Amino acid sequence: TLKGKTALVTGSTSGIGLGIAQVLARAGANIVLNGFGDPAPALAEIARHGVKAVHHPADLSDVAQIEALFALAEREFGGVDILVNNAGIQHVAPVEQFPLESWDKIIALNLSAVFHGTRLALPGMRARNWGRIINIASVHGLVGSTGKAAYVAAKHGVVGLTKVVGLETATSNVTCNAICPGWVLTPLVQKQIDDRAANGGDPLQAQHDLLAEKQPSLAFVTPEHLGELVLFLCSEAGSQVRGAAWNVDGGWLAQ
Amino acid sequence: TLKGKTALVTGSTSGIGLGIAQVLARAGANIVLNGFGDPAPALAEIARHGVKAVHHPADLSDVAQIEALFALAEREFGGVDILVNNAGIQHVAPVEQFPLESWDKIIALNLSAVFHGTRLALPGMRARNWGRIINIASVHGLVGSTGKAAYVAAKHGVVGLTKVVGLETATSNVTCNAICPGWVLTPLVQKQIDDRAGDPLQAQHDLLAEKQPSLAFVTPEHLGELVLFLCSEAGSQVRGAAWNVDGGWLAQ
Amino acid sequence: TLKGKTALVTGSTSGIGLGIAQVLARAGANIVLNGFGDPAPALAEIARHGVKAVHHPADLSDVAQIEALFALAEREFGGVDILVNNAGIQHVAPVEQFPLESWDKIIALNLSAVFHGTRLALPGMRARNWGRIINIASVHGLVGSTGKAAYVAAKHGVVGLTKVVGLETATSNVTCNAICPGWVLTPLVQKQIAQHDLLAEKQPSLAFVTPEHLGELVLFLCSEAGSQVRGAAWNVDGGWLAQ
Amino acid sequence: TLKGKTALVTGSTSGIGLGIAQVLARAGANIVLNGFGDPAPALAEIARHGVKAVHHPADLSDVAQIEALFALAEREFGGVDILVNNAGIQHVAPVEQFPLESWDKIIALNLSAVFHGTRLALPGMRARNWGRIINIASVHGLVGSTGKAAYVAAKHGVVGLTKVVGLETATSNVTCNAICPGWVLTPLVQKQIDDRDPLQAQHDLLAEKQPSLAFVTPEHLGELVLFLCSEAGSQVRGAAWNVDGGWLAQ
Ligand SMILES: NC(=O)c1ccc[n+]([C@@H]2O[C@H](COP(=O)([O-])OP(=O)(O)OC[C@H]3O[C@@H](n4cnc5c(N)ncnc54)[C@H](O)[C@@H]3O)[C@@H](O)[C@H]2O)c1
Ligand SMILES: NC(=O)c1ccc[n+]([C@@H]2O[C@H](COP(=O)([O-])OP(=O)(O)OC[C@H]3O[C@@H](n4cnc5c(N)ncnc54)[C@H](O)[C@@H]3O)[C@@H](O)[C@H]2O)c1
Repeated sequence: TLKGKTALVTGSTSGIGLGIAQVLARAGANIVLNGFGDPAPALAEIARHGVKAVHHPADLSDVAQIEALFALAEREFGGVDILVNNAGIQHVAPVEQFPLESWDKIIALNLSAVFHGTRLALPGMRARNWGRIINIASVHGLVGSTGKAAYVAAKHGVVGLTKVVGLETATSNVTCNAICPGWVLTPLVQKQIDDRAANGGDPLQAQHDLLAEKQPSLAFVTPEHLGELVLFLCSEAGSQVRGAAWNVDGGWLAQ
Repeated sequence: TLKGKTALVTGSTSGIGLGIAQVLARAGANIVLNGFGDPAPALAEIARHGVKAVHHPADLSDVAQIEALFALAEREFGGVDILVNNAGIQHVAPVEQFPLESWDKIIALNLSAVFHGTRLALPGMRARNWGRIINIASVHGLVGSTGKAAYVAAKHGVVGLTKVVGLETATSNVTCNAICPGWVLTPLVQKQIDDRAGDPLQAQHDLLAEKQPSLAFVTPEHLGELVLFLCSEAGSQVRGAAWNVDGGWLAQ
Repeated sequence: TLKGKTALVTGSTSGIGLGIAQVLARAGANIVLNGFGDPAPALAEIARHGVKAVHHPADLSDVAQIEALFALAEREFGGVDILVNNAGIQHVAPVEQFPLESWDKIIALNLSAVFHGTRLALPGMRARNWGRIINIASVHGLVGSTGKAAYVAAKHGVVGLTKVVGLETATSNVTCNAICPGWVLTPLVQKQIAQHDLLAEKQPSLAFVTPEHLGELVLFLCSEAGSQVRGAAWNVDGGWLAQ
Repeated sequence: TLKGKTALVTGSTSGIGLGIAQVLARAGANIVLNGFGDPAPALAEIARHGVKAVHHPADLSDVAQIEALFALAEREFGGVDILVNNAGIQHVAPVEQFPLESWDKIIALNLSAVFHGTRLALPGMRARNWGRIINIASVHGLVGSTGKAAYVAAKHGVVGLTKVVGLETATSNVTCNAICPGWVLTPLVQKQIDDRDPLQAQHDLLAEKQPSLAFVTPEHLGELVLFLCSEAGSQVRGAAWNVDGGWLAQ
């Protein structure tokens, strides 16, 4: 189904990114992995699927490090057919305590890296007259939360960016869309659970409450489910999906 | 995949609903077809996928004929697991010259049929702890165009109603969502095109340019495959959403 | 600033209706009032402003009675310059337990009436080269809540209709917009109700919007500065749509 | 209306910010002007109204200069009651040709500056138990256009940011909202028109995006901000109100 294609998923070392990479590997795509931490588990999980993978540790804060990432993709697999711009970080604090460099570093990773990713993958997709660009935004690309100045700004930014690219690619076989998940139980969310449990004391309760306050299904979204959505978007049935931000969020945006 | 599930698609004797019912039949759902006209073609298109199908000709602005249509599904299949509220009716006029017969029918078929189909389907989906309600709304559930007062109101209402049902069923394995298509290649839109003694592609361009940046049609089959996706487990936490497939229509 | 203009405000015997009516009448507009319950309190309040107050009790779920409300405006005044489509009800029930007549009634009042008002007022506004049609929709014309199948559908419809009319009138001096309030403290809210409980879940400011706020925004849309606000749906809501 | 108040408008030596300043001065607000060029026709346009105006030329892509802007407001006025984040820069190119310094700079001025003005203005607004923060975003906070990657990302970022701050202040007498204009008749735009029948050129220009074929004016915008500033704006929180001649309706 994706046999012949090369997907690059940024921040695929854990979480959502690793789940999406796994689902694309299962569909037959060769895989360029990226992110910090030990790359071994991710590479192991991908190789189970019978598909080739490499990993580059590029810090996407750093535009030159993004360029080296894409160039390893060029050299190892010939180019990127599917780019999933997923790598992202979170920092919680009132707007007037919001650390100036967390502001900077969230805009860097969560927004600018998405543009740099796009600008580097897009010429080869247009040349090859097929491509998919999927940006992992968030419900926070559509609405705010308290404490999330930087991330909401960045995510909104991605949603808008998605529109521009989806529009500029419209007359080609390249599409660009965003997936806006609600809560997924990854390290990035566990951190928030831990912080909420810090005073008081039940991590399981803090978990429920985190979820209950925003997410009426009371159930987390799974990386696999988001990987299957990406796969959807990569099919022919996604050919006229362009510039869209599709939420998978257990009701978060419905209210 | 959908073996053992019953799907009811309204407006499915031709065009969109037919295209969607076909994808669900191929996935292994039994089908309740519905609509005006000779039901023979659509029933034959479904049967060759090795699935059972029946048809009811319910006029969807008549509550009774809707209740008749659901009684059929009940009495053939035990009820509906997958409900696709799909309705074809458009009328174009400036609002002050918009005929009242047209406003009422458009509201009845495009909006109120969705509430009736829903209230009739949902007790069964809850009891069975699994259901999918998928509402085929439109880009015009999210923006306006000139001359389309009734249509835009109805489709916007569907997108709102989707969110209520979506929230109401959120703690269950029943979900409700809307798909919001731009220009879709229908038999009627095709007619409009081959209306040309001499180049059908430029016809298509001229049609789509204003609203649809891709200059290319969404197909009934692209829509069927998204229905199908919404019905997979990867659809489980898609709730109260309104997903556009529109060639870029809503991106500008 | 609206002297010698006529405003017809639906559902203006009471509440948001009456408070919008007051602001317009204060600004100098003659007022056609509407609704149930007894209009003398309303008529004395709008006339306290020294502007002609005239009332019709039409049930707007009835098309013929909407036309008789307008016929009055036409005969007292030579027609409507400002249309405020405000009349609205509510029923709370889960969709599968939602009464069929409540669904039909909420659709007719909360949506169809707005179109009927619109199609009745607009020709006179085009002909006289100036008009405002302002729809009181709701937060629920942008997001849903549980129990509000009919209401959410009707107010989303109003928001979409507003777009169509906003676009159709975009090359004239007539504009058409919606205001989308959150919780206002009114009998039809105090129904739902202490109050910092009903507010807490939905409205982060934990404070009510007032009909006077809403009336002032109406005046703003009626002014020269609303001249290029068209087909918009502007929320007044304590943060409800921000999250 | 605003006698006793201080309004800081960024990008106010012409165009939109100046229109907005003039409307706030007419209402009685003291006025801190910011922006490039000669400040004199602007400082005198506000003096017409009998309020105090000071100008600071800060480059809002430089955080140190944003902070000196707020320091100056502090010293001359005791702080900002009304903050209007208006300054905006633009560059048009397809995404894959989008110049990297142009991406950085658009994000800096049209997005990051809004963060910085906010975090500086808000402590004082809170302390005094009253404030308004109004971000002039764009319809490009809500939709995209071709060629505008950076401008659209930034203005979206503004609209999201505005939601967050309108939520974090929701239980206070500080509100934060966005105004999203379509095409505004600004000196750059006026020179676009001049270069192209003035009225045909206007219509040829607005036809695609703005149904009314007519401009939003700086004046109209000023009057909205004044409205956001009244008591009837008190429960408007985290909103993005479009003024666009029908741009977002379609
Ligand atoms: N979990 C959620 O609820 C949620 C919801 C919506 C959107 N998202 C988005 O999902 C994305 C992935 O998040 P997650 O929850 O899987 O988080 P995660 O922390 O589990 O993983 C983040 C991934 O990004 C990598 N990464 C971190 N900084 C990097 C950098 N500078 N350069 C390159 N790679 C880097 C990490 O090594 C890791 O692979 C993020 O954009 C987040 O914004 C998450
Ligand atoms: N109340 C809120 O929290 C709030 C929030 C968002 C939107 N709104 C909207 O504001 C509008 C006014 O509601 P409100 O709070 O003042 O409620 P209200 O019940 O206090 O006033 C409603 C008015 O409409 C009139 N009316 C009722 N049914 C009518 C009918 N059948 N035909 C003609 N007139 C009729 C009533 O007689 C009354 O004068 C509604 O459309 C409502 O949806 C209110």
